[PDB]
Amino acid sequence: PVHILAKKGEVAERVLVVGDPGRARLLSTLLQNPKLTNENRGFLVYTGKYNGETVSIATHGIGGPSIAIVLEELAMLGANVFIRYGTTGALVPYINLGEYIIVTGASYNQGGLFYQYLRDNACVASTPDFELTNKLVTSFSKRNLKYYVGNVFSSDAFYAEDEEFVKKWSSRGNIAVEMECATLFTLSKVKGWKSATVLVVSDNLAKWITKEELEKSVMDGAKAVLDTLTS
Amino acid sequence: PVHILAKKGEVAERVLVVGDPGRARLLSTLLQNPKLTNENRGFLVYTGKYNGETVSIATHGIGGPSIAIVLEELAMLGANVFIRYGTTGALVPYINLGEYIIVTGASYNQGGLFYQYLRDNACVASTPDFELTNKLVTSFSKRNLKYYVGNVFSSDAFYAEDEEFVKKWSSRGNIAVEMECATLFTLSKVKGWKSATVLVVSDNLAKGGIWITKEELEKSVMDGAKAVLDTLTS
Amino acid sequence: PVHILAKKGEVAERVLVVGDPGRARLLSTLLQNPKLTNENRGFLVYTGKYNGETVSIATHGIGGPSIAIVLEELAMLGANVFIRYGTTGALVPYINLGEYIIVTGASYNQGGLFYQYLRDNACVASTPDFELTNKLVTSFSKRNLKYYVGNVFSSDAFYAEDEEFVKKWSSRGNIAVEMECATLFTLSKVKGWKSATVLVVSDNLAKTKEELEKSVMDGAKAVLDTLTS
Amino acid sequence: PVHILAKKGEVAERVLVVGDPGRARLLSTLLQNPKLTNENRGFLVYTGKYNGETVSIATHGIGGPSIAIVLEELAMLGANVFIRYGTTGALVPYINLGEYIIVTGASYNQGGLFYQYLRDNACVASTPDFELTNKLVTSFSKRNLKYYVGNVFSSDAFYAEDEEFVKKWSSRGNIAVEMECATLFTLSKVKGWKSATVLVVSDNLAKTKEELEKSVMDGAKAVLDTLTS
Amino acid sequence: PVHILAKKGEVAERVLVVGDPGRARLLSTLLQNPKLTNENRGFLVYTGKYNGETVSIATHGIGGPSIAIVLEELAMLGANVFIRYGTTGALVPYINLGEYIIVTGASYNQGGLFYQYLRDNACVASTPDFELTNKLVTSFSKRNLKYYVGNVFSSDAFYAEDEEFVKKWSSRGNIAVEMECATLFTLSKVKGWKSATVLVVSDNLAKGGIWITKEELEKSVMDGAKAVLDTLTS
Amino acid sequence: PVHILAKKGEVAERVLVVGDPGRARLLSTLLQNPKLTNENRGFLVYTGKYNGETVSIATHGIGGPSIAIVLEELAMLGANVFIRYGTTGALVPYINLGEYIIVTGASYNQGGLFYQYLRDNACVASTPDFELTNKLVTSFSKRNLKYYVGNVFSSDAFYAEDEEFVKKWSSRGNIAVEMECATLFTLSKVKGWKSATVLVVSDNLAKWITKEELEKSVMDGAKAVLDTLTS
Repeated sequence: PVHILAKKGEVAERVLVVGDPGRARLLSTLLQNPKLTNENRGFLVYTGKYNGETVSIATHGIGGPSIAIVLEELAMLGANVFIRYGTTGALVPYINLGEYIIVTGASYNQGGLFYQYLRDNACVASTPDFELTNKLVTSFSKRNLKYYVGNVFSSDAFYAEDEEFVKKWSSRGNIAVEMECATLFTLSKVKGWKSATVLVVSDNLAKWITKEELEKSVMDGAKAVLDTLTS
Repeated sequence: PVHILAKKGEVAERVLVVGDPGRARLLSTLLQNPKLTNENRGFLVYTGKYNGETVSIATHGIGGPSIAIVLEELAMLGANVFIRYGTTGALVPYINLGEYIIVTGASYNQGGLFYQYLRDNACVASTPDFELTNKLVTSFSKRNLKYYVGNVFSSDAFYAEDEEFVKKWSSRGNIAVEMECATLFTLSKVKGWKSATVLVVSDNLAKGGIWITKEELEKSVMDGAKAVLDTLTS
Repeated sequence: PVHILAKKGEVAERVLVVGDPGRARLLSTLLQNPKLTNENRGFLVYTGKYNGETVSIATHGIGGPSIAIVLEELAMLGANVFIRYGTTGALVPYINLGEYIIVTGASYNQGGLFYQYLRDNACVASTPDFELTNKLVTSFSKRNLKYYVGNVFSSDAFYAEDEEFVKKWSSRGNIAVEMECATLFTLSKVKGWKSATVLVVSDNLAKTKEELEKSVMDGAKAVLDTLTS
Repeated sequence: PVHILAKKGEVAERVLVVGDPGRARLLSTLLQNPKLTNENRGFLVYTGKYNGETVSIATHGIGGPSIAIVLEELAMLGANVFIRYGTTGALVPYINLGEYIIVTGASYNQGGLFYQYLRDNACVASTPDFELTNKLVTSFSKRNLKYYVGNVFSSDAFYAEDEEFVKKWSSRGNIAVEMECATLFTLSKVKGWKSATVLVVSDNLAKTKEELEKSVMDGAKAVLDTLTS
Repeated sequence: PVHILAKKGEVAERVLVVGDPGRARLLSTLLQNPKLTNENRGFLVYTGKYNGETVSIATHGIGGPSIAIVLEELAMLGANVFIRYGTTGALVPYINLGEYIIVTGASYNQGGLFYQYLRDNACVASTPDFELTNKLVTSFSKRNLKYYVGNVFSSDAFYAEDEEFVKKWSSRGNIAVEMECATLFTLSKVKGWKSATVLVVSDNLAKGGIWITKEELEKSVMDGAKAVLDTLTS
Repeated sequence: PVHILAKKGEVAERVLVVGDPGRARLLSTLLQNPKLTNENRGFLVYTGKYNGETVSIATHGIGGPSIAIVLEELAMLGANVFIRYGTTGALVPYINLGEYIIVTGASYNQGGLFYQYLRDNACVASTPDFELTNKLVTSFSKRNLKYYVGNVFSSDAFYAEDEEFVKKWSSRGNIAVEMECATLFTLSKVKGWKSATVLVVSDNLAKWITKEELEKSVMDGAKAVLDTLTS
């Protein structure tokens, strides 16, 4: 590896990946005896225990290219189970802020990364591991957390303009929008890794919350994700 | 509806769709008082009772263009829950004939039908209804049937040649190949229908030697059908 | 062949293909001593004689994927000449219902089937066999049938929406729309089969049952003449 | 028109188009009282009579972009019937140098010109006018000229490398390769022009100057007959 | 070489390529002892002296397919430095007729010629030789000629209709439109040739009212030509 | 903005963007009175003076999606001149480690980000600002720095496998490989920003160096870039 400078044995098999470095650190406090195993290029990687199991919490930055690089290196260091945990903008009105979304599939625009990996333009099903996603569902319900199940659209251009964004993607079976799921799912399915994703709705593009309520929402969801990784 | 000619209220909200009209007829015998509600253009459709619940079994033919037409007209006639039941060929050497595959997504080569519907080449997630697929899983394990869970590649060219067919598709997360799932899944997400699929392994491209007998297969078809009908009428 | 379970030699070298099983059975009435050589998966195939030639009438269902499968297996059974006969919707106001359209080429949207067969996205000329199409012209000319010669658009999504459908495809040199010609022609070109197509206009997207019936039947006779021409 | 500076009415309604300026001048010798109606940018255009009809002979240079520009402006000048006459390389071993190929369709690779005109990537049927191609058949038949009927591949890169060129395009139903047919046909279909094409085989990619010359000239006479048919 | 029929050593290493054969002839008069080295298929090629240095002026016709053929045969005959000189239409309202545009890159709709050469649809950087373009800049400012520097869109369809043509291409960093630069630039990078381009604004699509006189333009053509020839022979 | 939390007036018009947060900080010492104006999501943004001018040094992370987001927000805060400064792998043998590459164009694979921004698949010329790139050249030469001028290929999948990588991209006019230039150039040309790029060769895929020599190389190049931004 060349971005994640941790050494083999400092990265657990089970990994909770987040886009923000500040969140990884913040969430590292939910672990027993948290240890910073990397900080190169800003990709903070924490390792510790939870429910008598070794778990890592890594940063993947923003975008397909970035997370693809982080997954590849975490895997080279032993990781083979990934659960992305982030925030997202909902594409449907009936979903409120602070509630969660367990991802079942990712729509995406063809090209770049996908072309380079898939070697052609075929639309390979971009889905998470079935077992692991069901385990996520069981966890969130066990903790009485309000969650919705559906596909998301993984966008590459946050600021690109599209006058029909919400209608287009919502009418295409997508209930929210983020940026890494398509790369995570497809890359996982190719490399043989088990992956899933849970998102915190921080905005509704089709229809508010305090910073406290949100972090509380992020915290509750994290315990559910961490439970699943060690279940 | 110009292909399926059924009157008002002949098609049920829940529908088991198969490609073979013969299988549709054969499976209609598991229902109570099965009545033929359409036979136009060869698309046999039966409506009957199962566990005291009303369901329909319809023929969709082969290929996306065909199943799209059948699904669109069926929904027009009142259907909104579809469970495709058909045959497939495994792409992994660890799956035996007669066993079942519960579809979790569908890969596909874009263009054709998708372009006309999506108005562009975006790769929209082609997945089945999450809940419904779980019901099928519960149903199949409750009837102690051996099944695997994963994605399938929906081919449009049965006889097209590809020297790397198996390694390509199985390395892309697909454990089997069939021809209708991508269209069913994607079309469903757009129109708002609840769909899912269960396939019976009739061949294995990762081992083209083993084989199944007429009765062994048909027995394997009947078994799965009951599980599927339990789900549709649960 | 896993779909068309006809015996080898039980399928004529010359075949008239139609999308609906009902029509294949109805048109078999035009053969001498018609025999059902297959009924698997609803794909009815009848084999008999017309004039001094053995001829088959096969069903291909709806859609490129369906007709490709049928074409492939009929060939493995000895078929090398195919003439598709079906219904279609005109894209121009000057063609009346019941009139015929002799197909000269097919427009299509880049697709999986073409990609799987062609291996890339080239726009290969999707045309019928030149001689066969001219013989059809001669045949429909002899029986004094009103026909128009032109290209059609092979749609893959019957119910897909497009507010400019008629204008877009008619200004692109297409006078009608159906669903199997592009697959037929192109596959035929790559495989070496001689193929052609004549359609009966059952609708005009720009503008009686006996009206059609007789139209269908008369057309079939004209086609069978050509097949045994 | 900024390229073909011919006066309106100085271009016949029927036009024979060739890629090389030398040939257009050489074939004008076949017209009655030939007049040079344009020579701008090297695009020589001659107008005269053949039989009882006014006919023009225009140059289009090499490549889709070039012939589209010429076709567009000739039309703005009154042309609606175009017959391209050029050289070509066979993709099959059974066609001899000097023999002719009457074009039935053109295969092409998705491109800018097609995209700019069609507005999307659909594979629109790129074929000649059915009647015009049959008249050419009749004409080359009367003058007893050996011709073959089929599709060609319109390449955009003469020197682009492809170790499987011959096999790829010949197994896709193409018996020859040239560079302007696809543009001609498709543009003609969208614009409403009647177009056709006959090529003289000057090379075989699978297998005397007077040999060709006479071949060229004889072909031109056959084409002019058709143009004034 | 089947299009350009010149003997051994008739084409010079440095070459000024124009699309119009007439302009090629007209510009050959600025050379010393200009000799016609080819006229086959209308592609006039002249070889002569400028500032005691040997250069050639060749015709390439209209469009990428055409210029590709001419460039490939010329290089075969010994050429390896190309400077295209032609006309263009501005896409910005601040550029007047008779002024010049020194090309820094070329936009294009993929497919056709590019696919056959690149073997796929990657968008390879279509740029001119950096050094050579700077020489042209020095040359033009040294002759006090008004010029702008930027990218151009290489169209394959002169008469294709587009209701948003100008705003689309000018909003994408293109200050003009022509038909050959993309092919020249991209082909050059692949074969290893040194290329560049200078265009004379003969029209402005952001203001289709103003206009230039025959002599005013030809004078503007001759002026730029000298600057270009200084560069090729420097 | 939502990623770069700096306030309007804390981001200069002139900006030196780098992929690594640690480099931005390291390079901030070349400024007069450096001030950290943002650290949200790990995108460190420093502002200070150089040659009597206000300059910012920002982090853009890895990948088109990431840098596109950072440019968009820096611009919303006043930035309109960007010079990317990073490391790269050379595609040609004659270039040695530690030497520099002034970028004149970026090749890229179609799709994603480009499709979303350009609204179609056209290959828009992805080039830097002509003036600014020449000024970069003048700077590097004024400091006797060994540099090469050419196009680079902006890859989206660092770990994607391609057996013909080097031959393919080198024979296509590219002398090096990185990941952000195509997005930077094209996005700049559309938004009206003036951009350029200079790269440090840290590897040669077609044919070594110490960490000291490299940082020394990174430092020398930075002074040249900073000179250009204030020239």
